[PDB]
Amino acid sequence: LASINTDFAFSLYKELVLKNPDTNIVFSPLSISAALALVSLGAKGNTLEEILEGLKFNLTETSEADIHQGFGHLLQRLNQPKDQVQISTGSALFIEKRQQILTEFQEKAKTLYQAEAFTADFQQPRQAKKLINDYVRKQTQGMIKELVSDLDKRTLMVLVNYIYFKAKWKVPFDPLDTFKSEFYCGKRRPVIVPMMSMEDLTTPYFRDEELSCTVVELKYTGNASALFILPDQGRMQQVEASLQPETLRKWKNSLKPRMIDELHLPKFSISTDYSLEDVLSKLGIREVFSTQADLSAITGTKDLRVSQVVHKAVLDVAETGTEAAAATGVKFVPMSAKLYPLTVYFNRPFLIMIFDTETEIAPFIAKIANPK
Repeated sequence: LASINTDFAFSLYKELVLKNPDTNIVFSPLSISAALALVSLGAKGNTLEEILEGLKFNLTETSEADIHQGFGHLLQRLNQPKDQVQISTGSALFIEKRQQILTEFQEKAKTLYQAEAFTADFQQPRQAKKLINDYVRKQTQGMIKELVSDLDKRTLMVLVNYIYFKAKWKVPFDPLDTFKSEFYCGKRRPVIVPMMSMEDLTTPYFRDEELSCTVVELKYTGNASALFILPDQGRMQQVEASLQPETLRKWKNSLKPRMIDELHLPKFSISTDYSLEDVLSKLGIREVFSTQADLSAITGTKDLRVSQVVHKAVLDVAETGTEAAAATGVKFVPMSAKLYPLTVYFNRPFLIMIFDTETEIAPFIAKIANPK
């Protein structure tokens, strides 16, 4: 399941980069997969089959029922605060007023995914826009306030999906060590950003000479970790091309505790909005969006199809973990005698993957092209 989801993650990543070159990317392969699996609960025939296979499942080896129990158990576990890690996630369907939603589907949606399907009047855009955003504002207790822009009048169905998280570093950054540093973003003008830094960090490290990148794992205090991949100068495109579950397995097998004499990591809060129909079509999920959609297990008719899939991911990196630390005064920084210090400075584009350590599923995958 971890491997299936990771394969989906990297497939999606590549399609997203192709769409948006040289830009920050942040998404959840976990939450996106869960939202699409929620739709597959109401699908049948080739509509159903294409969703599950686009998610990288092999249906000769895996049951549709196991797929829903799989994401089901995981999501029931994750939004629950445990050891100071909270991965907050949710999905919802909004269906045009003309159509009825079957109680059977709604019961399964709540049971398996803690999700609901609501009626919306899309013929009145501002009203439907407000209904969706109000729901997500309530659900996230203010964390996401305006998930959706101007929706088309002809919308039959929008699938809505979000993720954000809170966690604390095993080794926090001292906010007094945060300083303004240049990030080499390849822009016309220099880009100066808040740079966190620490010294004498013992953390898992791997220098990958084949792929010309450095891999540093930073642990959170709970069952979670952040993997930071820094391609060598010039080597981002090649590292992006090499992303496959096998490469990730290699990195994870090859990590060893190392003493990093100085670490520089940008402090940032990046949120993204994706309308995912195009990239999902490129992954072979197509019928669900088409006139040939079978969503008869949602409506009891063949009139429904997914019009939009909206995904918002928020990733924060700061001194305490996801949360910024308050700073007072001025710190004296003495130069070390240290002769051949190991330094790792994330001041050019890098990639991040956040892992649930119990399963190795990645709630977040990101490329930080510019953290400003």
